[PDB]
Amino acid sequence: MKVRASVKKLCRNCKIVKRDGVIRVICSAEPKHKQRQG
Amino acid sequence: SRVAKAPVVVPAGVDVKINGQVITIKGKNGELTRTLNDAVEVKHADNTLTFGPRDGYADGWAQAGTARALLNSMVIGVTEGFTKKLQLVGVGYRAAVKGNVINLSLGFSHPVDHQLPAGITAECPTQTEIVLKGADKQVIGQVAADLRAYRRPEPYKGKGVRYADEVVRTKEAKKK
Amino acid sequence: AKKVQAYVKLQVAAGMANPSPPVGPALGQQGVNIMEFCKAFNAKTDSIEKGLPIPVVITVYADRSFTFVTKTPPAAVLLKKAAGIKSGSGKPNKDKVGKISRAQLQEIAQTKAADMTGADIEAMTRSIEGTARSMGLVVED
Amino acid sequence: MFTINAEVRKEQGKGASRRLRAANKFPAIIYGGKEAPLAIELDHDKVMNMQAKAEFYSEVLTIVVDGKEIKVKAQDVQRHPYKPKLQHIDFVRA
Amino acid sequence: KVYYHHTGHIGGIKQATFEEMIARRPERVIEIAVKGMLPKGPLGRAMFRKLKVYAGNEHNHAAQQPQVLDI
Amino acid sequence: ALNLQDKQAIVAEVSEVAKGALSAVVADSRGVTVDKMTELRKAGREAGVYMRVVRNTLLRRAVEGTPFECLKDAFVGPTLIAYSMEHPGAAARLFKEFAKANAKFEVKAAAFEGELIPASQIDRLATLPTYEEAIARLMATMKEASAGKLVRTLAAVRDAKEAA
RNA sequence: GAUGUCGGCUCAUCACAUCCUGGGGCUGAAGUAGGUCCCAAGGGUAUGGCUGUUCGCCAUUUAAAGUGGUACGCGAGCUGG
RNA sequence: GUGAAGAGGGAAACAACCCAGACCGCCAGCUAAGGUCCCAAAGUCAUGGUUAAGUGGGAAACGAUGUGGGAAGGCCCAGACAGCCAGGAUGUUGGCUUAGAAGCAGCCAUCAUUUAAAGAAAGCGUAAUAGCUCACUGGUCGAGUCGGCCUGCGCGGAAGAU
Repeated sequence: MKVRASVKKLCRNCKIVKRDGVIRVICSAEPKHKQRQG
Repeated sequence: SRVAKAPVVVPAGVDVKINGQVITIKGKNGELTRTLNDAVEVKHADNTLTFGPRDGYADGWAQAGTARALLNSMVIGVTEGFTKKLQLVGVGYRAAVKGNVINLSLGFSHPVDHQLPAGITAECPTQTEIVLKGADKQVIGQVAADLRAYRRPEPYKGKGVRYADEVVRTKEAKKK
Repeated sequence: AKKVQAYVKLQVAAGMANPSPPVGPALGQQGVNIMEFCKAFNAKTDSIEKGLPIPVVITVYADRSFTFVTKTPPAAVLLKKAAGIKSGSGKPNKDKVGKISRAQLQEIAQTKAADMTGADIEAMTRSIEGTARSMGLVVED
Repeated sequence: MFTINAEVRKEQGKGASRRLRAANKFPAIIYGGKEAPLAIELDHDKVMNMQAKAEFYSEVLTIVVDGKEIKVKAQDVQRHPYKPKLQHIDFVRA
Repeated sequence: KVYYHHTGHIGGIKQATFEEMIARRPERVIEIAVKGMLPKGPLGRAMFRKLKVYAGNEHNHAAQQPQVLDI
Repeated sequence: ALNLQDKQAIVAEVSEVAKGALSAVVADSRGVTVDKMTELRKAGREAGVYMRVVRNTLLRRAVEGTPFECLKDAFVGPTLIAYSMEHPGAAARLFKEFAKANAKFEVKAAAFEGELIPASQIDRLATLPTYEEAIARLMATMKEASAGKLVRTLAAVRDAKEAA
């Protein structure tokens, strides 16, 4: 994971889901997409 | 919201015991099957589970679909039993059950002491093949989930304990 | 997923499925043993000219027993013979390496007729049009 | 397409128009022909979410006020400095 | 909720979660919850010394005949 | 409203052919599988049978706006409907053509000239003698009723009187 | 009617944006190693020279040779270059 | 304007701010700005809406299927939405390239055909061929869902000498 800010959709299975007060990109195509914060 | 609207209509001979918010699902061929609904209010009827809003929460339909899903999963756990056969890829790892204890190796100098929750039981045909038996849909995956703690399907060559849906998918180097 | 598909694709010359490279890897990957396919394809290839690559589309059961439709040579092989061309252009539309009349096309279309599903001998012709277009033959009225 | 209503203006001036906008209502006039301009108040989010279809302006409007109907087309639009929200719209008889 | 202090030593703040403070020596969560509700120096010490909590559910106050109060 | 007409039209379109058919046959697949269907279209143009594959939402709304005979119980579950207004025996032959690379138990029912034809019986309709072979079995039936039955009874009462 | 300086020594202290071990994701990472990379102020955190030297160069240790502030910390502690 | 040339009230209080313009005395009462759970004088105020961040009660770029309401509108039992399953075809393993080169290694075609039906393909994927989800079709499926726009409320961005 990289911490970042602002979440964008990297692949067609990035669901993008809000865990606590930080939005995680979680994808189920590639493990490469895990941006931690939005 | 459509799966919050599902009337469930629980099967014959499943015992669903309602203390208002606390529900206990019992039957044959598994143990320790329960739910505490805290976000949503669940009425049973005779068997038609009906989902709506709980005091001190403002979110709606959101846990009412979960209540449907979680109560019915439990009901389905005691009736037939959801599939029970779990398994792992990678040489020299194992998950051989011996009683209440799961014996495996990780190169460690301590005994790993990986053991089953009281809400499951298990036995093994072979050292890489494990059959976990019970009627709670959460627990069977919670012990799998701990088994997976240092043995996740790796993102390159994919080795690990493999069961059901998992959100690591494996990836390649760029195409040849 | 059963991991089952109807009409799995293969293309191999009628005398060369005895070796594995002319069949390529795909067949093996869906688990049809290459020799067993080679014997079964040889029984149906004798009214077909030898060495002309035949498309063959297989439907497969669970137990990896397989069934096979053998077809008259591609519209692309026939079109190469009729135009006096060895090979297609390698660019569709922009590059010309020949021309085709409708009457040579309607006969290519009848040669495929029992494989072609179309409800008119004109629909069948219509289907092979884009196969001439890809290989640098202009389809002229 | 639209069948809408309007009221004739009770109050005029700057001080008067601002208490309508506090209440999420806004103003208009229907000019053209030989005859007077009919000054009117409208409701703001009645036409804001109609004008989501291009048909509020492309097709004429039925606007009924004290039982008078004359038929109308939209004209030039006044919007707030930094909000798209409608401060005032003009109309012509059609 | 981590109960901030700097008694005198070592780089950093030092801390304790509310959960450590209720599970072990349980008095203190409620103790430093009423502390800040009383005024300055002298009157705030004089208000405080009338209260006791002890550890919890281990009271010795049977003999006085305590008047019950619900909150 | 619908965005498209296809779902509302097809209800009228299916009731139209299916009151009219002299044979139609209602059969099961949930994913009819392409190798067989194309082989059934190829042949279908020889025989003059038409085939539509159609939803139970459409078929239910069809029964509701328009009355249907002897197929409307076979619409339940996943459904193809093949139908002929001409050569009724050929509609039934198409199911013996689909049975060759696929399963023969999948018919729920058929209708044939307003008669319910049950799933087992239709394999027999599909046997379809030619006109010369049809005339020849119509003669076997009349020569049987003529002289075969006649002796059959008189032997069966002669055996029975003979005592042990 | 005044908080009085640099470099260095002594003695320290606090911010973590951690020099390092430690737990862990990604990787165009096979494994190892690295790149990428989040948590974390708890603990340890080298020495001789030349120059008035902050900064420089060199020789060497250390698994390692950090970042910032303190009347440019600290003469009601030490120097007079 | 206020201080300078002003008491007293509030603000964690100052020189200027908000109320206001100290005659002195009165255990009198009201009202202001500012307050009303304890600190500390009064509301844990009533009625309706809404939120999980101590947001509230610290600031921008910026962005997203975080969360709700609303009216106007498309889809909306003639079955949505799109999950789950299953089909995903005919010329065609089109042309070039190659041992094979197949929608998805690369490039050009980017269509036509029986179709109630399956893009010569959006995304994945032994690196590629194979397999896979996907609309559309047929089972499950029997209700909300999506674009525009108004609007309550959220998010990270926002790490320091004590």
